[PDB]
Amino acid sequence: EQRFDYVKIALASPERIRQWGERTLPNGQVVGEVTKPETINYRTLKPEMDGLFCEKIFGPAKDWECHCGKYKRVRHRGIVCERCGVEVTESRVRRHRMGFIKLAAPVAHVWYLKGIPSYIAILLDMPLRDVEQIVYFNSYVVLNPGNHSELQYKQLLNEDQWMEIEDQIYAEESDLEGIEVGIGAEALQQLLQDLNLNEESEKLRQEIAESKGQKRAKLIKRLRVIDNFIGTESRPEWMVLNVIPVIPPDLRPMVQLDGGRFATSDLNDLYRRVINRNNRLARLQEILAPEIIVRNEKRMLQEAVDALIDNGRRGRTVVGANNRPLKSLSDIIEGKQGRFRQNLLGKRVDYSGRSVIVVGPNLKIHQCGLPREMAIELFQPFVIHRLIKNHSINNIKQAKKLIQKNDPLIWDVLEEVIEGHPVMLNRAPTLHRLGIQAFEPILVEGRAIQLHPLVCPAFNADFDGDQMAVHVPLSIEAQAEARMLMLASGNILSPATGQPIVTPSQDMVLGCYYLTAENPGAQKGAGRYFANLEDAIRAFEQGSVDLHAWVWVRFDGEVESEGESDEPESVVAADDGTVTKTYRFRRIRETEDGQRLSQYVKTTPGRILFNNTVQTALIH
Amino acid sequence: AYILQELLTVKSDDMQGRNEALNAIVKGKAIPRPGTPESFKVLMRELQSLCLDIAVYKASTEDYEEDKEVDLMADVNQRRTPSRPTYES
Amino acid sequence: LVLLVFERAKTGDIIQGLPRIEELLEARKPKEACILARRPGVAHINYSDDDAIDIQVIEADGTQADYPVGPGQPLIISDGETVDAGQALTDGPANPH
Amino acid sequence: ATKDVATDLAGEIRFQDIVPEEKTDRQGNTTRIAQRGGLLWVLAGDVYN
Amino acid sequence: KHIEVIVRQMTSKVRIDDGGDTIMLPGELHELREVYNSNNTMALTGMAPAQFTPVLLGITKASLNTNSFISAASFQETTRVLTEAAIEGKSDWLRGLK
RNA sequence: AAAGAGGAGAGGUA
Ligand SMILES: Nc1ccn([C@@H]2O[C@H](COP(=O)(O)OP(=O)(O)OP(=O)(O)O)[C@@H](O)[C@H]2O)c(=O)n1
Ligand SMILES: [Mg+2]
Ligand SMILES: [Zn+2]
Repeated sequence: EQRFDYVKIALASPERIRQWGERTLPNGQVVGEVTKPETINYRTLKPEMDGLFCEKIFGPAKDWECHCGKYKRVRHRGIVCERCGVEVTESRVRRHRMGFIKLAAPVAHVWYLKGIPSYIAILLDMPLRDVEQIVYFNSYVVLNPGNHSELQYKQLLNEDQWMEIEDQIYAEESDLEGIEVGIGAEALQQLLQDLNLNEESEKLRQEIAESKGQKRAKLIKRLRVIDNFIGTESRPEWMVLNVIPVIPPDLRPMVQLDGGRFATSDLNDLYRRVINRNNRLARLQEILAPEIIVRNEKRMLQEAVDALIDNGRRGRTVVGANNRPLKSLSDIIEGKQGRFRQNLLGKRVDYSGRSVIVVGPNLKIHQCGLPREMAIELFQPFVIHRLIKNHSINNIKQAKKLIQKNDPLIWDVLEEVIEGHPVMLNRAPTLHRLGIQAFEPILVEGRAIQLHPLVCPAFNADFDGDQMAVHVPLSIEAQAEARMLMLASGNILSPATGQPIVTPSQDMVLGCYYLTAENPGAQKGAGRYFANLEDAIRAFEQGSVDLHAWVWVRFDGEVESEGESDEPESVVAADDGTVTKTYRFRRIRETEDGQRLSQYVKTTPGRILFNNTVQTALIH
Repeated sequence: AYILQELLTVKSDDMQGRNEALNAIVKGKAIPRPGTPESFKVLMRELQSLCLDIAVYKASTEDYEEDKEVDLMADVNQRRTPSRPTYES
Repeated sequence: LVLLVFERAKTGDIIQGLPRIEELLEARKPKEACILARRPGVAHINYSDDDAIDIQVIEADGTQADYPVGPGQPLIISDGETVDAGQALTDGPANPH
Repeated sequence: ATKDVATDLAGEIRFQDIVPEEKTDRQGNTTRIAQRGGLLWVLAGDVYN
Repeated sequence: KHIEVIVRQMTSKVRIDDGGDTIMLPGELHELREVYNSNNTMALTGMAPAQFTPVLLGITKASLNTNSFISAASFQETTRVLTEAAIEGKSDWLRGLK
């Protein structure tokens, strides 16, 4: 059945981060750590050996060819060359494999420090300003009060005050041997490692009851977070980073345009800055530098990591060549141009076209007109299949040559390839589901698409510059759905309100109004008598009667008029029990309290034409 | 639903389903079922780069056995995956 | 001399209609309306001096409520009328919260 | 909306039916509001400052 | 019908006050039917039920309180939603469109 | 066998 059932997200431990980007080789060594800010050689366009584009960590750059050019071919199924360590396989592996960087000093994740709720500050029960001051090397914190009388646990200090306490302790006096541990550094991992979740949970639960108001609510908030860390069995100190993942190199390409130079990518610059700062800090720490220069390097490393994660969230923004900020990892998934709203909820597709639309009368409501140049391109595989199967050619290459050379036979094949295959038409602003519709195409000569006039209001389109897009279904299920769910001859009512949507619109209304109107002038042939509805039409086609004359016609059926009087205007009773009743627009003959014998209607030839057309259309 | 599913996967970025669909159309056979689009995998890698533990899991049918993580970036069928669709032979 | 305070005159048209819909569908706070907070159902307008209108709503048990009216709040009820809980008294857009 | 009213004369002021009212804020400032409107008369003269 | 369908989504929750012993902390928003069913099951033995107050949410506040973090992350405020989901260890069972 | 990589400005059409 299905490969997976659900997705889960959680915090990442350093062990998992290391496990993501570490692989072993049949030698006993392990690879995966990046230790150089180098990408490729300038002389020969090949990657370096331990940089951001290395082949031992991420994979070969050419199919079935190792770095030193000594193993090739496909018969090997996963052996490793024993001169450079490059595995011999396809280059697609460059789209999955990850790396990692080991930091000289711990740094704090900026998502958990600068947020609408601050999770580190809430967990530690300290204001955000104090936590921000401990980080970035602006103050000290008392990790252990010792046997002092004024010092308190988690108390902010200063340089002068620390100097005073240092003078007090270093006076070689007594009663101060309580091991005062005041460390102004990251120093957050130590505070987060001293937390006992169960004891704090019990204490908060006990203290909740004897409280009220805004004092209670705050405590409640803290309690929430704490219980979360018990449900997931996570460690609160995982919010401080010791290892950093590195994205696969095929998602941040280098690109070899510019003739002699190279393209610019923004992730590579941030990674290079992080690596440079880490290497400098490690080298300074190795040779036992004075501990006033090391803290500077630690601060710059923290700022570099912060800029890599989220640019401009905390302090100043990193600026490239021109005064333009760089793109960090959080800018790829954030907004209208992010991954979610641009590449996942909408896409570009194959087998699609676009062109200008003109008006085609004499079409049917389920038909459309397609130019041949577009059709020969949108239906290529079907034409190739029909050329191979019928009119046996040989292979695909001969068919492609025939199509390119424009032999007259391909048009005869295409005329029957497209017969019975629906197509989908779309206009740019799709405000409701009637903006996409399915039609049956017929080939036309020209470069414009022909559209039926009766479907324009649904699309909201007129013929003064608009353009349309065309899509082709492929599978049998898609064709069945297009025929039975979206065909343009079955969309009669509006989903918003059950009202008609295919009414005649602009000139048909004017013609039907002129046909059935009144005209006191031009009354030629008025007063004549007719039988059937066809005699009046036949007399009209001979020019013997006008279009707006008043004539009497023999009609048996239901008739409605305008301003007709329900009262019989005249009644005449004759012998043998017969009665004639004359209304404004009718004349009826009846027997003695029985059935009708005849009925004549006073009307106009245009109204007869309209009603005859309607009646005839409902029998075919 | 089938029109939408075919639009989203076979015609845009299912790197293996494109060639299968093209060759099935040429040979006149049925179009095989799709797989997973590439953009989802790209998004998963980008999210993992931010130190987030996100993965897909398969439910345990029976017994006490825990749910097992599924490797999305692995090959299921022993068939080629070229960059662009081509007419084989 | 003085500073007159008034309401500007605007047109109809769809541009001035959608904001009301957006305000309604977002459950935001309007700038008017006075709502009666109890059942009773006997209201006395009690026109006082210098146009100080105070509505007094009297329960069957004798409660008084005593809702006061503002200077520019029109009334939409009469004297001796029966009113229900949550029923508007002095016009305007009701606060749904 | 608000609109100021100015005068094109210079002289003494008289009230016909306007009835002032005093209101205070939460800081100690006072402003005067016309409870009942009417006519404000300016009588001509020569004003020395 | 369309307006009723839209309005129903914003008048169907309740805010929990001092839940007695069930897993319902004060300050949370829960469906009315779920709370009713939980109280009906719990009161069968005879323990103390929870209190609640009805609320009216709004079109954008109600859509950010969904059960799936994937659909809420693709609407607005990606980073905050993802941070909260990672802290809470949420999972998504892939129900509904989007 | 091969073949385009992104970004930033300015101006237009439904
Ligand atoms: N900013 C814009 C401008 C135009 N349009 C689209 O283009 C149409 C404009 O049609 P146009 O031919 O310019 O004007 P009409 O209103 O159709 O009037 P007429 O053709 O009679 O000039 C709009 O209705 C809409 O479908 C849009 O979506 N957004
Ligand atoms: Mg137009
Ligand atoms: Zn080698």
